[PDB]
Amino acid sequence: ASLGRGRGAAAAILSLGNVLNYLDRYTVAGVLLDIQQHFGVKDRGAGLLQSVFICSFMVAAPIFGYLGDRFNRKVILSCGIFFWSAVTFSSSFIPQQYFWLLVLSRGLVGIGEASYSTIAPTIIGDLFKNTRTLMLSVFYFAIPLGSGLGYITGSSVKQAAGDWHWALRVSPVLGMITGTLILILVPATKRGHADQLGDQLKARTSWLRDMKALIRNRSYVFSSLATSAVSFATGALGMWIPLYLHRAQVVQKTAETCNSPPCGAKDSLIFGAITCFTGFLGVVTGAGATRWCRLKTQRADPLVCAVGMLGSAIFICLIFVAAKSSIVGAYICIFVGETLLFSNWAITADILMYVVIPTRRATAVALQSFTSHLLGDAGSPYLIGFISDLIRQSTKDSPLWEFLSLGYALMLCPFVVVLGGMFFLATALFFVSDRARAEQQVNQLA
Ligand SMILES: CCCCCCCCCCCCC/C=C/[C@@H](O)[C@@H](N)COP(=O)(O)O
Repeated sequence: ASLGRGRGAAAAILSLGNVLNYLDRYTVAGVLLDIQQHFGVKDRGAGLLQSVFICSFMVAAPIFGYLGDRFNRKVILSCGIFFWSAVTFSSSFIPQQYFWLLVLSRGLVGIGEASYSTIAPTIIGDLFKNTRTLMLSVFYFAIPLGSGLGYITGSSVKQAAGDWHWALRVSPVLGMITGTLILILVPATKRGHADQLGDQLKARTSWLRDMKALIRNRSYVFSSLATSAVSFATGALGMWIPLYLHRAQVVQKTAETCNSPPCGAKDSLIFGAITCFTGFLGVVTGAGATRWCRLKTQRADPLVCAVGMLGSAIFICLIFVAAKSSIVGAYICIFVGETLLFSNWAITADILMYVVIPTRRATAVALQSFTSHLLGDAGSPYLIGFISDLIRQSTKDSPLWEFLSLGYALMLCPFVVVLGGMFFLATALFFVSDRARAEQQVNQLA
C-alpha cells in the first residue's frame, strides 16, 4: 500500500539534512578573518581551505555515486552524516601551530559532503510526477537557505561567544541527532533500480563510446563551459566577499580594527540575508523571463542566460568601484548582481535536458558536474589569494593597500562572467540545430 507519514517525514528530514549540509559547508567561510588572524596565514592559506574542500568533493562524488548505485543507501548516508559531523567537531581543537592539519580536516569533510548530495536526491526519486517535482523543488531550494543560515550562525556565534572556535562546535551537534532519524525514520531500505528486466542486464552501454559523442555536441560543450565560468565566479565571490567588505569598512574608518570589538559581524549576517532572498528571487525571475520569451523565439533560454550574464558582469564590475565611497551602494550592487547571476540556475539544467538525448542524459549530469568543478571553484579562491599576495608583496603592508589589492585581485571575476556570457551566446548560435538533430535521431531510432 501507500505509507502514510513516511513519505513526508523522509522528505522533511532530508531537506533539513541538506540545509545542515550547506550550513556546515559555509560556516568556515563565514569566519575566515578570525582563522587568518589566529593561525597567522596570508590570503593563500585562506583560499587553500575552500580549494581543498572543493577538490575533495570533486574526487569523492563519483565514487560515492557508484557505491550508492548497488550497495545499501541509508547506512551510507548515516555514516557520511556521522563522519563529517565528527570531523567538524574535532577540527575545532587544533592549536595554532598545525594549520596544515586543519586543511586536511576540510578534505575529510569534502568526502562526507559528497556522500549526501550524490545519494540524498535519488532517494526522493524512489518515493514519489507532480509530487516528485514539488519535493525535488523544495529539496533544491533548501540550498540558498542553508548557505544563508551558515553565514548567520557563523557570524552570530563568533559575536556572542567571543571565540571563533564555538562557530565550529554548534553546527555538527544537530548532525549527530539528524542522522539518527535518517536511520530510523526513512521508509524502506533500497527500492527501484530494477531497470534490468528479464535478465540481469538489458541496457549496459559502454560509457566511453557515448561519451565520444558528447564532445561533438557544440551546444552541450559551450553550456558546460558557461556553467564552469559561473561556478568559478560564484565560488570566488562567496569565499572572499565578507573579507573584502570588512576591509573596505576598516579602511574607510567606520568601526575599529579587529579583536577590539567582535570585529565584523553585521556584514556576514546582512550578506546571508541577501543570498537567502536572492536564491528564490533569481530563480523566479529567470523562470518568468524564460516563460515569457519562449513564445517569441526558439532561442529564448540561451539568449536570456547571456543577457543575465552580461548584466551580472556589469554590476559586479560596478560594485568594486562603488565600495570605495559608501557601503549601501555596494549592497545594492551585490543584490542586483546576485539575482542576475543566479537567474540561470534552472535554465542551465533545462537546456541540458532539452539538448542531449535521454539515453546518455545521466552521463552528462555527471561529466558536466565534474567539469563544472574542474575549471570552476577548484582553484578560484586559491588563485584570488595568490594574486592578492603577489600584488601586496611588492608594496608596503597597509590596510588601505590590503583593501586595494584585494579589490584588484577580485576584479578578475567579471571578466570570467563576460566570457561565460559569450559562451552562452555561442550556445544560442547552435542550440536550434543541435535540438533538430537530437529530435531527428530520437524519432528515427524508435
Ligand atoms: C556576487 C556574490 C555571489 C556569492 C554567491 C555565493 C553563495 C553560494 C550560493 C550557491 C551555492 C552553490 C551553488 C552551486 C552551483 C553549482 O553547483 C551549479 N551552478 C553547477 O551545477 P549545474 O549548473 O549543472 O546545475
